[PDB]
Order: sequence, then C-alpha cells, then structure tokens
Amino acid sequence: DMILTEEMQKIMNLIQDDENNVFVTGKAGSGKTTFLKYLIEKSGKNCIVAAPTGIAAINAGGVTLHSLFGIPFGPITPYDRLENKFSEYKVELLLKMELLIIDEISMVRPDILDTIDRKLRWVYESDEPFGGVQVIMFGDLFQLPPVTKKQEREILSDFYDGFFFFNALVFKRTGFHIVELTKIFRQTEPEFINVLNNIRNYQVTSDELDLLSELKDRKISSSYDNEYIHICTHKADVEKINADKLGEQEIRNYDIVIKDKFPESSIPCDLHLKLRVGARVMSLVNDSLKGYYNGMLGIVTALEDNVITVRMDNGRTIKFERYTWSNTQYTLKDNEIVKEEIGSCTQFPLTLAWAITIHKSQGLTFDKIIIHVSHTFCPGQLYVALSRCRTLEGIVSDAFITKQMIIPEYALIDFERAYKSEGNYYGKR
Ligand SMILES: Nc1ncnc2c1ncn2[C@@H]1O[C@H](COP(=O)(O)OP(=O)(O)NP(=O)(O)O)[C@@H](O)[C@H]1O
Ligand SMILES: [K+]
Ligand SMILES: [K+]
Ligand SMILES: [K+]
Ligand SMILES: [K+]
Ligand SMILES: [K+]
Ligand SMILES: [K+]
Ligand SMILES: [K+]
Ligand SMILES: [K+]
Ligand SMILES: [K+]
Ligand SMILES: [Mg+2]
Repeated sequence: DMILTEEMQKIMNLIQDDENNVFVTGKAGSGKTTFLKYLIEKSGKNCIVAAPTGIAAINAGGVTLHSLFGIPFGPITPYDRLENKFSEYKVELLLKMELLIIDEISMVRPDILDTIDRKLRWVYESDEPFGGVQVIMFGDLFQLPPVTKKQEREILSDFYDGFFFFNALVFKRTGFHIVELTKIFRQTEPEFINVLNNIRNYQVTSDELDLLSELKDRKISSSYDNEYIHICTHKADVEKINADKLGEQEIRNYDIVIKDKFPESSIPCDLHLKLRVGARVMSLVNDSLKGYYNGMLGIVTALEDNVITVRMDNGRTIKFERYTWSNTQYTLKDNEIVKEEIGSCTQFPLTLAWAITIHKSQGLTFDKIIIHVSHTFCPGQLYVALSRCRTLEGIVSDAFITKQMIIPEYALIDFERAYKSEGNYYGKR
C-alpha cells in the first residue's frame, strides 16, 4: 500500500551517513506519521524513539523525553545547574544509543534540546553536540507548536531568540537537514489542497475565504444527530456536548485496568468509559485486520460485558473487544538496545465522539466535520481543523471563516525561508 516518494527516498538517502541529523516535516496529511513508523522499522539495533508527551510516546512505541533524560519540569537555562544524576544502567544504555528519533519535535521548547545536549555530553564525556548521537526529528511547526506560559518566556528570553526547537543553542554547534513531505494523501481536490497550503503559511488571500464561505450552514452546524463530528477549541465545550448527548438514561460504565507502571498522563483511553446504545463513538486504535483505524466513527448498537458492537459510518459493523496498550522502557541485552514492558492498560478502544477538541483531532482524518469557529484562535488551530477533512464537501462551519482566524507566526515563516536558502539545512555545517 505504501508509496515511497522522492522526498521519502531523500530522507533515507541522507541518513545512510550517520553524521546527518534530519528534521522531517510535511503538509497536513502527507505521511509524516506513516513514514516515521517506516523509518523506525528500518532503524537498526541501537536506536531509541522518544516523544515529548506520554500519549505521543505510547503511540510511537517509545518513551518520554522527560523519563529518558530526567528532564525537570519548567524552563531550564544554560546556566541552571544540572545535577540530575543518572543510574549506572541508564548511563550504560545511553552510551549504546547511536540514533535518537524524536516524534512531535514541534512541541519541544528549545531549552529541552539543550538540556538533552548537555546531558549526553556529560554521559559521553565529550564536547561533541548530543555526545555525537545522530538525531532524527519529526514534527509540524505549523500544526503542533509548543504552548508556553509568560513566566516561561520571560526566563528563556535572556538566552533564546525564540521559543521553537530550532532556537536551541546546540544548533550553533551542529545542524540538520530538512525534508518537507509535499505529496498530500488525505485531500485529493487541488483547489482544497491549494487553500490549505496557503492557510498553513498565512499566505492566504481574503479572496479564498469566499470559497470557504459556502461551508457555513446554520442548520447542519447546530445539529448533533448527523454523522458529523463537532470540532471545538476548548475541552470544556467538547465535554458538555458529549455529556449532553450521552444523557443519563441506560448508561453502561466500563472501567480501565492498569497493570504496574503506566503514568496516567500516558494513558490514551478513557479511565471510565460511559456509553449507551445510540452513542457516537470514535476508535482509538489502528487494526487493519479487524477493519478499523484510529479516528474511525460509528454508532453503538449493542453493549455487553466484553464486547461493544458499533456500526461504523462506512457501513461495517465491528465487535470491539478490550485492547491492551503497552508501556515500555529501553534496556540493554548484550550491546543492543531492546524494549521491555514495564506496565500496561486495558480498555475498549472507543471514546465518545459527537465532539472533539482541535488538540485531540491532531493527526486524525474525518469525512464530515463541523468547525465551531472562534475569534480567539491560536496559530495553526483553524488549519488543523480544516485539514482533518478529506473533502471540502464534508466541511461545515457555524459562522464564516475569516482572515482574523489565521494568526501568523512570522518566526516560522522566517525559519522556512532560512533553511531553504541554505540548501535545506539549518544550523552549523
Ligand atoms: N507513503 C504513503 N503512501 C500512501 N499513502 C500514504 C502514505 N503515507 C500516508 N498515507 C496515507 O495518508 C494518510 C495520512 O497519513 P499520516 O501518516 O497520518 O500523515 P501525517 O502527515 O502524519 N498527517 P497529519 O499529522 O494530520 O499532518 C494515511 O492514513 C494513509 O492513508
Ligand atoms: K500506506
Ligand atoms: K516527492
Ligand atoms: K529509499
Ligand atoms: K556521530
Ligand atoms: K514544520
Ligand atoms: K538556533
Ligand atoms: K504557502
Ligand atoms: K470551543
Ligand atoms: K463489563
Ligand atoms: Mg501525524
């Protein structure tokens, strides 16, 4: 099924030289996550996969950056004392790590990368950036940026020119190639692709916003008994919609089981899943053999002790059983890095889905969406919402989309221009 595009080939070609660090990014729905999974499978026996959040790490089959490197919470400046001592076994592990793959790099503050650099140089007793470890980073700055507090920006401001990962001081001493994936798979309509790619970059014309005006529809947007999913900025609004529609009549509760070490912030499913016949639900896992994917929507038709029957919007009925997620850590076996399970959790891979937040929609595909617009969108939020849908016809909004809803981050525009001007490379050569 998978196509290896010229851009994907370029990435694989670059990493044949173990001195090359690489940032892989791409337009919405261009195969970043799929290609990450491909690269990991090809990445050999001294590779560690990490991500900045627990759910992202579980999804990637890796570990959190915080656990791997013992990173404290909050901003660390280059001058803050790093005394966090690793265990002997952790040191032995890191000394065998030849390649570090980081997913969702776009949400990582620059000081995090500098702390990783510092700790690896400490472990390797070396002046070489990252202790000489090869680094491959995947993300999308235009969809999934960091969220920072004012106090955090104020601490970092004396040391950093900006608050994205590429602002890390380590990139005065090393650098990375960039490959952007530009073949879009999710959308197929050139007109839709063109407006999405313009919105992505805040190069959109107030004149394209007319094409989007036809998406506004009061009746559909105010309906909750269709097969649209309501995409909202705020968790509280999503919770209210799902709770209101769930109601209190004939509800069944299904409790999570957690075994051993599995931090709550890593748990990707509901702790106490409450459903009824007729509830709109979304699948949380990819299982091609069983005929569902992460993000697939349906309606509950039956509830039993160990099976939840759901008629999916594609017409297929699926008997969902409980799914088990595995929490791992890396260890050594001989001189090779291997994974070991340290905990697990078990629950039906379903969640209520009349509504979803923009944040929880990240990376997912939908056929029919209702976008609840906001006059206080943050950068990338409208783009993420629109780019969830396969086709223009599947999108409805509750009000006209306007230029006020597209907030630019000019640092990102400048970054893109900078690396392109240097042969798709950023930092020290
Ligand atoms: N190499 C590929 N060849 C063919 N189809 C692909 C390929 N990669 C991805 N797809 C298809 O495109 C869909 C979206 O891929 P995905 O890997 O989620 O992209 P993404 O860039 O991570 N999306 P997003 O995080 O929303 O910007 C997949 O579910 C596949 O159907
Ligand atoms: K594929
Ligand atoms: K290509
Ligand atoms: K290749
Ligand atoms: K090296
Ligand atoms: K990016
Ligand atoms: K920099
Ligand atoms: K553009
Ligand atoms: K909202
Ligand atoms: K039960
Ligand atoms: Mg993705």
